[PDB]
Amino acid sequence: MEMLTKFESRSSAAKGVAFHPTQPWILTSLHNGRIQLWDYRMGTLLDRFDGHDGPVRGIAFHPTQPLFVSGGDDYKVNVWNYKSRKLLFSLCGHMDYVRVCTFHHEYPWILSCSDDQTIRIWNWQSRNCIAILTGHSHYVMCAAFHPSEDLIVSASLDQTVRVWDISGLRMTDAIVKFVLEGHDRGVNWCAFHPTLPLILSAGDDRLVKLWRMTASKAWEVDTCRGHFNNVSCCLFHPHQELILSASEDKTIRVWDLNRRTAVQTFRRDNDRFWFITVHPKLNLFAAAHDSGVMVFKLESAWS
Repeated sequence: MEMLTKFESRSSAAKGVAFHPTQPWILTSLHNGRIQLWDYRMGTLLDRFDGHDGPVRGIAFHPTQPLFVSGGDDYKVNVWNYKSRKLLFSLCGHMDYVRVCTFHHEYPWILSCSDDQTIRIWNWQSRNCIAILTGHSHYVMCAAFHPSEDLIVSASLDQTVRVWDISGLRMTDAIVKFVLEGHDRGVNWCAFHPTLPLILSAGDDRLVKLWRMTASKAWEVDTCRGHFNNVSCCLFHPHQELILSASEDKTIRVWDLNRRTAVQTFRRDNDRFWFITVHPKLNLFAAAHDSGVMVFKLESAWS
């Protein structure tokens, strides 16, 4: 495959990137504590947001509201209105670095996870913490809402990937359903497939593991082997049978979803990769690395 780069930013190390679902924008959250809002079709910096001290690793748009949420090493989860350009409020409660923060697609909820070993669910309408998910015995490096079920998946340096049942909170509020074992070192990332009952996880063991799950059970399907340093991030290609991973070995790797064989490796000479994301509708990906952010299309070779 080939990488068609549509936009690159040169900046302090990027930790997070978020695609706007309808506008041609990305938010970037940087090691220096700043959040950039870019138009990647025009190549223009639309806005800058100062609300954190230290790196900002969590960043996400609300799918419909004029909001985005940021999470920082200063423990704060900040909710912003990007139309009025105001910091609406800070959700305090986490006692260590925040690694991820996202909005739910239906309920007025924010999800965050932290080095303090907890996942927190907040109601951004009431500004209250409505659930604290405990059980992990080390940093929770990632957590994600399921796109169609009342489930959360989380990844921790305790070497486990947890799938939680949050049906109770939707109506005990949260109960661990699966404690997935298999990674031999800490797990840095976890992801759901947008329509298939699959889970991706990636960790310091250099492995990207593919899991499948039913309502009653789960199993490891296979492992993508090849990265030669910590894997920072992984995701499903939404519109193709492909897996993508990003690693401190300075590569983004594309893998066959059906066979978990290597399809294509992209390298950067000097930049470790910290994060990758995909647009919910378009063949559009973003990667965050030591020197900034890149937005690109993934195309078949000599297309």
